[PDB]
Amino acid sequence: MASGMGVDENCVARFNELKIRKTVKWIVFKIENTKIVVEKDGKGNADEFRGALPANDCRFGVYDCGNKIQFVLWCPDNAPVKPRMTYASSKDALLKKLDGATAVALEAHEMGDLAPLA
Repeated sequence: MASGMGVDENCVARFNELKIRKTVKWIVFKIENTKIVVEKDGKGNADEFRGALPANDCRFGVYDCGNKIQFVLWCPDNAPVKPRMTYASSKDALLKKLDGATAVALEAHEMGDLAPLA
């Protein structure tokens, strides 16, 4: 839950999901206690990404932007101390696993984040 995360085979499923479609696979990967896994995957667009991302917990999603992979996550108001902390020192692993995932990512907790849903 801090540095040297656990890169699981799922960590790749995300990249292989947006790469195979290159259109929009909206893959939501959730990092567990010293491990990585995927929760969502199978096309859906912001429509599902905005109606799937739980507000009780934090979750990041990848989306082939053509050049880079801008993935943003919202901090849960139920207990951010968990994710806000883990995802903090864990972002490295993910940022490393991804392909071309620049620092354009965003991390903010607000209802307006899923309001426009793109």
